[PDB]
Amino acid sequence: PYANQPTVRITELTDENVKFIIENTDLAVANSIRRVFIAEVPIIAIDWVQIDANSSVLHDEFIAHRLGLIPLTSDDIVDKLQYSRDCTCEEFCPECSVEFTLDVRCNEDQTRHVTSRDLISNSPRVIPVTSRQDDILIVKLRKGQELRLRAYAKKGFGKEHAKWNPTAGVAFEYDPDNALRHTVYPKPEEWPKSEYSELDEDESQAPYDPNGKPERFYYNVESCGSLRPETIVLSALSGLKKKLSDLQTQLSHEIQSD
Amino acid sequence: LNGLTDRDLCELNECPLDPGGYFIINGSEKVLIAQEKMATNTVYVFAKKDSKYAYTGEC
Amino acid sequence: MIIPVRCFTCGKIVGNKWEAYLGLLQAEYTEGDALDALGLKRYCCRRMLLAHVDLIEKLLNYAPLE
Amino acid sequence: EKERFRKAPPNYAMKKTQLLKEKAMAEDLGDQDKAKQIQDQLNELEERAEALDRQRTKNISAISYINQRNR
Amino acid sequence: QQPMIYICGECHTENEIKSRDPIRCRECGYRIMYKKRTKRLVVFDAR
Amino acid sequence: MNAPPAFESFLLFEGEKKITINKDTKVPNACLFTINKEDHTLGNIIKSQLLKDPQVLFAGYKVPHPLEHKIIIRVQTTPDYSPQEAFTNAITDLISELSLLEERFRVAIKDKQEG
Ligand SMILES: [Zn+2]
Ligand SMILES: [Zn+2]
Ligand SMILES: [Zn+2]
Repeated sequence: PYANQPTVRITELTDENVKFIIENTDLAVANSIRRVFIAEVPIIAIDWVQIDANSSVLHDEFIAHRLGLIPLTSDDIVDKLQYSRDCTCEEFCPECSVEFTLDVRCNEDQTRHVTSRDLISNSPRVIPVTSRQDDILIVKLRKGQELRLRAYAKKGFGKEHAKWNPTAGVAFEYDPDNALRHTVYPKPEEWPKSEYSELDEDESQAPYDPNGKPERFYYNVESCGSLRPETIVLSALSGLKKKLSDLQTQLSHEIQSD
Repeated sequence: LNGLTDRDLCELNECPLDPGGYFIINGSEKVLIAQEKMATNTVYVFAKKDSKYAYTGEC
Repeated sequence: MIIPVRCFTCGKIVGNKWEAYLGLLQAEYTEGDALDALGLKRYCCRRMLLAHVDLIEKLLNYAPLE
Repeated sequence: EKERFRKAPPNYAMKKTQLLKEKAMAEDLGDQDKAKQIQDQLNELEERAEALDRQRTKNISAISYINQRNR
Repeated sequence: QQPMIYICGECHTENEIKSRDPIRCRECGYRIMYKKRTKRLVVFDAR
Repeated sequence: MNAPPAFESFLLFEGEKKITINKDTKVPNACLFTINKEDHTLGNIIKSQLLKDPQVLFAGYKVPHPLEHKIIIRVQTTPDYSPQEAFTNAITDLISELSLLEERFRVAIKDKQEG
C-alpha cells in the first residue's frame, strides 16, 4: 500500500534533446509527467510590449505577436524571478521581470532584416537564442520605415499560453511491441516496427500477456532552445512535487478545520 | 494602366495581380454580369401545348 | 505573409530557418534534402518551409517614401 | 515656387512624372519636343530601374533567382 | 499649441493644416493626406 | 468578446477553496473530494495511487465540464480505514516516489556527462 521504486536510464544526452527511459512506474504518472513537460514548466518570455512608433507594413499587434514567440534562455533566471501576479510592487520591477528594447530604422537603400539580435536586454543572461544558425526574423523594414519599442519579460507556463511552452515535441511511447493489446491492429504485417522494438523482423507483434503492467516508458523531450532538456525535466518534477505538497497542505487544513 | 510594367503599378498603389476590368463609380467596384438570351436571326420551332397552336415558329 | 516563429503543431522555432532554407535551395540542394539538412525530422514542421508564401516582398514593394 | 527649384523625380511621383511626360510627347506634334520627351522618359525609367536594383539588390533579387532556378 | 500636423499622400511630407483651410500639400499640390500616430500609451499584450 | 482569460485555469479566486470534503450518504465510508482550478494532471496520478492501495474499494475522478476547471474524486475504503487518511497517504507516497525519481534522474544525468 505504498509507492514504487522507478529507475531511470539516459540513452542519448545532447544540448538539444534527451532520450531517457523510466521503468517500474504507473502509466498515469508517466502521462502526467508528460503533460507537465508540455504545460506546467516555468520559463521567461515576452508578455508586455509597449510600441511607440511602428511604421512597418504589418499590423501594430503583429509585432507583439511575433515578439511573444521568441524564446529566451532562462537556465538560472527562471528559478529566481517571481510571478508578476504575486509581486508586491508597482511597474515591472527587474526583480520580477526583464526589460527589452528594440530601435531599428532602415536608412540605407537595402532592406533591413530585423532579427532577434536587435533585442537589447538589460540583463546579461536573459537574451534570445543567439549565443552559440540564423536569428529569429521579426520583420523586414525598407528605407523610410522604423520600429521603436520596449518590452518586458515575465515568468509563466504553457497552461497560460503557448509562448511558455519550452518543449517542442515530447515523443512519449511505451510497450513498443503490442503485448498488452492496448491497440488492435487489423493487419499487423502492414505496420512498421517501432524504434524501440526488440522483436525480430520475422514476428509482427509480441504474443499476448494477461498478467502484464505497462513499464519502460520512453521519452524524447526536445528543447526549443530556451531551457535545457534535463533542466526541463527537473523543473517539471519540482513543480509537480510542489503542487502535491500544496494539495496535501490544503487537505490537512481542511481536515483540521472540520 | 494599359500595358504598364509592374514597377509603375506598385508605385501607383496598385498590384499587377489585379484582374481589372471593373468600373469605378463613386469609389465602388462595379462589374457587369454577362446576361444570356436567345440567339437572334435564328428560327425556333417550339411545340407549346398549353395553347391553341400545335407549333410556333418564333424568330 | 511572413514566416512564422514556431510550428503550429509541434512548436519548434522555424522563423530562424527561412533564409537558410532559401540559401540551401539556391546553392545546389533540393527541398527533400534541405529540410532534413536544416534539422526538421517531423513532417508537421516541414510544411512551414513548403507551404509558406512569402508575401512580405509585395508589401515592401509599396515603399512609403523614396 | 517650391516645384520650380525642387527637382521633379523625388520621390514617389516617378510613375506620375513618366505618365505626364508620355502624355506631353503624344500631344506634341513636334519632332524636337517629342525626342526630348522620349529621352527624359527613358532617363526616368533608367533611374527608377537603378533605384529598384539598389533597393532590391538583396532578398528581393535572391528570391527571384531561387524561384527561377526552382521552376 | 497643436496645429494638427498631417502627412501628405505621395510626398509623405509633414504639413500643418488648421481648421477652415484647404486640404493640400505645401509643395506640388495633391488632395490626399493621412494623420500621424497618436501620442497615447499604445501598450499591447503579446498574447 | 466573452472569451475567459488564461489565469482562471490555475489561479484561485477570492472565496473559492482549493479542496472541499463532502461525505456521501448512499454507502458508508465514502467521500467526494472536489478540487478547484486543476485538470487531469493532479487527479489521474492520485487515482492510480489509490488503486494501488488494497484497502480502497473504489477510486475514480471525473470532470463535470471541460470548460469548468473542477474535478470530483470519489473514494471509498473499508470501514476501518477512513478515506481522508487514504488520500493523505497516497499524496505522501506519491511525493516520495517523485522525489526519488528526481534524485535518480539527476544522478544519472551527472554520471552521463563525461562518464
Ligand atoms: Zn516587482
Ligand atoms: Zn511541425
Ligand atoms: Zn499639395
